[PDB]
Amino acid sequence: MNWTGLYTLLSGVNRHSTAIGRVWLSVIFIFRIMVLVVAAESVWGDEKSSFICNTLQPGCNSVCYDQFFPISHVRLWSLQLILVSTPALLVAMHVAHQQHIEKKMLRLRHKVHISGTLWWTYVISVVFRLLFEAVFMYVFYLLYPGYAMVRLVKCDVYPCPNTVDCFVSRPTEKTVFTVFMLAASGICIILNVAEVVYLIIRACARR
Amino acid sequence: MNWTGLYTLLSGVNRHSTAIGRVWLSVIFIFRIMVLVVAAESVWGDEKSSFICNTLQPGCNSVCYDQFFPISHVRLWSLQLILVSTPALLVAMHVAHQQHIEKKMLRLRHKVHISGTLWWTYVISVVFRLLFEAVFMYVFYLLYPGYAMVRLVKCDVYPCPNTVDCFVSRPTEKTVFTVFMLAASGICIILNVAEVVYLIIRACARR
Amino acid sequence: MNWTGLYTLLSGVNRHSTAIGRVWLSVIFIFRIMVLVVAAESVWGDEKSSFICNTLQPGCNSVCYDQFFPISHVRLWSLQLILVSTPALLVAMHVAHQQHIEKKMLRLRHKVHISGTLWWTYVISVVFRLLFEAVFMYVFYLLYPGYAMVRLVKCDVYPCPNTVDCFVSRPTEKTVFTVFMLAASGICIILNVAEVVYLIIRACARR
Amino acid sequence: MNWTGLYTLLSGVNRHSTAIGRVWLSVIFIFRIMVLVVAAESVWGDEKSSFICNTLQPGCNSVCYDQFFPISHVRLWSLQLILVSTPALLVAMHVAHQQHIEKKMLRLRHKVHISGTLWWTYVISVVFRLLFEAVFMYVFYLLYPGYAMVRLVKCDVYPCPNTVDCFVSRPTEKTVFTVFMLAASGICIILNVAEVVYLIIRACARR
Amino acid sequence: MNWTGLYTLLSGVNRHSTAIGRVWLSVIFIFRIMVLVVAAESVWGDEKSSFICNTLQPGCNSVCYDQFFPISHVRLWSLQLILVSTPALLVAMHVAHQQHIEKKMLRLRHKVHISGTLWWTYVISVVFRLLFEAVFMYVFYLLYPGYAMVRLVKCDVYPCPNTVDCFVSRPTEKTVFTVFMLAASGICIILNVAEVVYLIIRACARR
Amino acid sequence: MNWTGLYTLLSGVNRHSTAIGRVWLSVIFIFRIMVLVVAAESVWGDEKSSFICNTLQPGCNSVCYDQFFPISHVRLWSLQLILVSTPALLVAMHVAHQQHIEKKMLRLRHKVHISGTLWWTYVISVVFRLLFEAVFMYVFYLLYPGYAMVRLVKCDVYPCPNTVDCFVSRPTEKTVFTVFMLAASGICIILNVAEVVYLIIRACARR
Ligand SMILES: CC(C)CCC[C@@H](C)[C@H]1CC[C@H]2[C@@H]3CC=C4C[C@@H](O)CC[C@]4(C)[C@H]3CC[C@]12C
Ligand SMILES: CC(C)CCC[C@@H](C)[C@H]1CC[C@H]2[C@@H]3CC=C4C[C@@H](O)CC[C@]4(C)[C@H]3CC[C@]12C
Ligand SMILES: CC(C)CCC[C@@H](C)[C@H]1CC[C@H]2[C@@H]3CC=C4C[C@@H](O)CC[C@]4(C)[C@H]3CC[C@]12C
Ligand SMILES: CC(C)CCC[C@@H](C)[C@H]1CC[C@H]2[C@@H]3CC=C4C[C@@H](O)CC[C@]4(C)[C@H]3CC[C@]12C
Ligand SMILES: CC(C)CCC[C@@H](C)[C@H]1CC[C@H]2[C@@H]3CC=C4C[C@@H](O)CC[C@]4(C)[C@H]3CC[C@]12C
Ligand SMILES: CC(C)CCC[C@@H](C)[C@H]1CC[C@H]2[C@@H]3CC=C4C[C@@H](O)CC[C@]4(C)[C@H]3CC[C@]12C
Repeated sequence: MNWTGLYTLLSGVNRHSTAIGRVWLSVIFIFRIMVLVVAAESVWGDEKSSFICNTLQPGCNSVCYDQFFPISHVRLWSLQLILVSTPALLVAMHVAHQQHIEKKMLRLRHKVHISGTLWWTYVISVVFRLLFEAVFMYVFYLLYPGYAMVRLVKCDVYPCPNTVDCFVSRPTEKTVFTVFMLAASGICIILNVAEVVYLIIRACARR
Repeated sequence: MNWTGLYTLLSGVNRHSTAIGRVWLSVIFIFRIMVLVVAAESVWGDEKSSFICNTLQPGCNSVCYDQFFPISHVRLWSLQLILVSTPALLVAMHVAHQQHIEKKMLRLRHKVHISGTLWWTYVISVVFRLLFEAVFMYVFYLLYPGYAMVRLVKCDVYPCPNTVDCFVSRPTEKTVFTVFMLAASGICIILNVAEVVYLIIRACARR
Repeated sequence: MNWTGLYTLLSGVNRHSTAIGRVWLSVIFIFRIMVLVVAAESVWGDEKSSFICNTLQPGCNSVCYDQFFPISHVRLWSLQLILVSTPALLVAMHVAHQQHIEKKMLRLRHKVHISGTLWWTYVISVVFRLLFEAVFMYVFYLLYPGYAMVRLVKCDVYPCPNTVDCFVSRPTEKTVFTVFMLAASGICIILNVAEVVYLIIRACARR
Repeated sequence: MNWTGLYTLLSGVNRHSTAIGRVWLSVIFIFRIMVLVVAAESVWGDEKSSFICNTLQPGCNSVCYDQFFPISHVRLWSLQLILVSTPALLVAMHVAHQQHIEKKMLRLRHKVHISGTLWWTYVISVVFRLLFEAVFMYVFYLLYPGYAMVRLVKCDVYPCPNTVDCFVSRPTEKTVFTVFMLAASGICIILNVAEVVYLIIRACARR
Repeated sequence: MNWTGLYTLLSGVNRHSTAIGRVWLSVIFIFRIMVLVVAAESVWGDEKSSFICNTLQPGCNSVCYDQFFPISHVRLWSLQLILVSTPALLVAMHVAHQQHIEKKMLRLRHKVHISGTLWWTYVISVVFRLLFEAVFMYVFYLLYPGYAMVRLVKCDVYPCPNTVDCFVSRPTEKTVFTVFMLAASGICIILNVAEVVYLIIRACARR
Repeated sequence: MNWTGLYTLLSGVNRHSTAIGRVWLSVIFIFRIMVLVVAAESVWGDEKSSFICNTLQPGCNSVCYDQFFPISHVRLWSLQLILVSTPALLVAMHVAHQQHIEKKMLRLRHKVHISGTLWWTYVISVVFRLLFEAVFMYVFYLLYPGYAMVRLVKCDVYPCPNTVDCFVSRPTEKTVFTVFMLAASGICIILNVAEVVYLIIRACARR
């Protein structure tokens, strides 16, 4: 893996993307992937043996975990990663498609129109990224208000004969990784905002 | 991995495929693969320890799960993924075969016939994709009517001494991933419909 | 991975192989590998915790499973996959060897003899594939008469104090994958038959 | 993997980095990654079955481990690895970005300014690495004062009916790997200090 | 992976190796690796839960398994694979070393001596392979006289209070894979014998 | 993977290394890596369920294992592998660095000095390898005097109510792999000694 090719792959071979979206948010993307890989590997390993409920009747532990964790933190971040990777995947496919069409048309001004539609597609791609990041911020906030994961919980569900206390295995560890995910996502959000406004002022300065 | 080569691999080196089948449905295919990988990795992990039945006599839990889940969601999606990947795999092999035959014949108009049969093969390839997607829609509908997975079930099978209640571990989580699969498959269906009608009107406009 | 190189690898760089053996049976081979990978990954996972026997005395479950499943379905398919991959592996090594010998001899008609022996080697390679496929059809038939895997079994072995009932975890799921394996193998068989007769009529038409 | 390309990837294609930061601290980085991989693979495997508490009431073992190990050693080292990898990742993206901008501008003195800003960015990159390493030194010190991991601990938490004794599985083994991590991090720190002072005296000698 | 390069890698870039050692025994080597991978993956999985002893006192099962299986079948085959791979690894390094020395000397008859010593090194390489294969045949014979693995065993060791009966999980399955290993190793042996005699008669015909 | 490039990677692109250090000890290094991979994969799998103690009170088994196995055999070999890989890693980085410096200086006798310092660096690299190998020989000797691993042990630690007997799962198997590691390390030691004396007599013959 060479750095020039790796940067070429991460940048989505887009010429309209400036330094922020090809360097800093690319680094943020790689950092968030690495943290997610570590979290899935070790911290959130199977995420069920971590959650123990002080009970002997079967099924109470699973239903209590489901009630208090409707969507797991690591897999919510994985879905967030995929949903924010989709716009970059799409726009990279767009510029690659124009490369293929232009290469085909070479054997057989249009270039100005191609540049304009590529710019517009990239802009809405960043907008969709920002919207997806904001939606996952609100989803994470409503599911888990406190940034730090709760250590001990009280649950009383139908299979459970009475109210019981359940323990989260690594509330502090999962809190640290949650903080890194929240910080990385917030940085990605503000980088998207900077990208959007920077492109707008470039277009306004053009005219 | 470069974007030009990756697009070349995903497009199936087909010249008759237009923008929809080389860009948007390609992105949908990648998105569905990523969601399926996440679902198999974490949400549907072994899918048996997830399903607990409130009983002590052995064998009741397994048979109750088999009755209520004849085919697991994630592996049904995996079979759907393979069956819809097969037409693209086949047509890509077709155009590659014509490339090899034409390259062999170069050393030793036919090209018009090759283009015509490639167009027809690609059309029936998209038709077979659409039929496979529709069949899996009907199969998923009959096996699981409600889009949201049922949380708690009542089963009474021969090994079970009496009727017992069984709990699905993550009904909400599996519901979310089921919604994404249904939405992605529906998008793939309508993209196939658009591809079919677009090619038909192109051929009609040719004549 | 480019399509031209991937087709080149799958075709076994053989010029005497026609469209069937380089395109359709190649797709069938890939499809059977993918289904086998999925079956080993999830459906047949460790294939022992799937088989539960209603007993408490140790060793009865394992011996009952061994009696009713002398050779597991997925690993029987894996051995079938290897034994049918061996002829293609061998003939590809043959044509590669002739490439190396001809390249060595270039530095220092024989080509007609090389083409003839390559044709004969490829023919017996397809014949050996067809025989191996037929043998595994008969082996699978004798070991498992019904295509659908039995759901519940009755076993009485020496460690078992008396006759006990054992449950197969996913008889319907394993039935579906068995159907796909049987269909894929049958398609591979008839494709081999078509390849053999097609080459014979080509040679007869030559003379 | 060739040595020239691997060195090119590790050096971050930076011309202002001298021998220390491209050779010795690169080797230290690889060594720390390998030790971390081994520690996560085997020594710190799931790090929970390692920690056993002499009790039968559920939840006491997990909460006692959380209290005595707020952040696990291996994952703290993983976060340290990522946080010290981020500056090198960033500065490599910076020099790659200038390569792309200069290549784009070639088709259409600035080079002196580019060299100056690259030097400044690399300097603050090493400074941020040194600060991150020092912060993790202080974090590791406060969380775990003694370099050798404690073998046996006494915990008394609310779920635990009374004070109980818990055993760390491999205190000596984890001590050895902790010593290697501390030594490697300290070497990385002093290498960063040498890099900083060496660049400063180079700039002073320039003027 | 192209066939020409894969054959080049498997042949050990040796010009003195004829068709048998570059084609058939190469295929046998690949086949034995694939069977070993399958055996380690599934048939011999952890090979301890497979061996159950009808007892409750701990430690009797492990010591009984150790007595009746001093060296496991799959790992004995793995050691056999490595010990027979070592001569090919060594001789390939030899011919590569002569390539490097000749390339270095080009910048600055010896070639006849290089060819002669390469031939001798390859001959003793095949001899060492044959000896290693024969040794593992005798080792496997003495450890396990019968080719078919024993199904049920009687053991009485110090931890065991009295004589107990232990069950091998898959005696028939492990028998089938043992038969394939024995057949593949025997084929490799006779191929080595053919290689040795063929090279000898070539050298005698030269003089 | 081609043989020329693989040899180039293993040799550390060093011109002062003769046949022993580029061929035989390279093969020994690969052999030791393969044996270590097999040992970690299967023989030493998690190395805790292998060690069973005849007791019911929790924590006695873990502390008894820690006392009798302060450092596990496989991970001690892994640390030995890394510590002997470090000098080759370092010297390969050295020669690569001189390649980069010379390439940079080409655009802008020194070569004799570069060759001399490369020779000295390689010599001390082999010396450090030999010292590390000898240290691990002494460490392994003091931790485990007998080459064959002990089968049964007697331990009496504070958590254990009284003296108890513990069983090592595979003393014979681990003995065989220990013998291979000891033989491979000893061969690597004597190869280092031969390398050192050979280089010394070359330098003396030069002057
Ligand atoms: C603005 C920045 C962050 C854009 C970064 C682009 C990201 C989203 C792109 C760059 C490289 C891409 C990867 C390239 C190749 C593959 C292989 C495919 O089989 C699965 C998807 C996967 C793994 C892609 C996922 C999306 C990806 C990671
Ligand atoms: C219209 C769009 C979605 C077509 C996309 C083409 C898809 C179906 C094609 C593109 C690349 C293909 C992959 C290319 C190579 C391999 C390796 C082979 O050993 C298994 C199949 C596998 C993994 C192929 C599966 C089918 C595949 C994913
Ligand atoms: C007629 C058609 C189906 C022929 C298809 C050829 C098949 C049998 C060939 C094509 C590519 C081959 C693979 C190419 C490379 C390797 C790597 C080697 O280390 C193990 C075997 C393995 C994985 C081969 C197995 C056989 C293989 C899959
Ligand atoms: C001064 C020295 C230590 C600098 C060494 C540079 C390090 C920090 C650089 C060199 C190569 C880089 C790797 C190159 C490619 C990838 C793939 C990406 O998908 C995840 C990050 C990852 C794995 C990078 C992490 C950072 C990395 C390891
Ligand atoms: C006569 C025939 C069978 C010779 C076949 C040569 C065999 C023994 C050679 C060919 C390719 C070789 C492999 C090439 C590269 C590597 C990578 C290295 O990091 C571990 C060893 C390993 C995996 C080699 C093992 C030996 C090997 C498999
Ligand atoms: C004298 C002989 C034995 C020298 C052999 C050189 C050995 C020590 C060298 C040759 C190739 C090297 C590997 C090349 C690339 C990488 C990738 C990196 O991310 C981790 C280290 C790792 C895996 C290296 C470890 C050291 C290594 C194995």
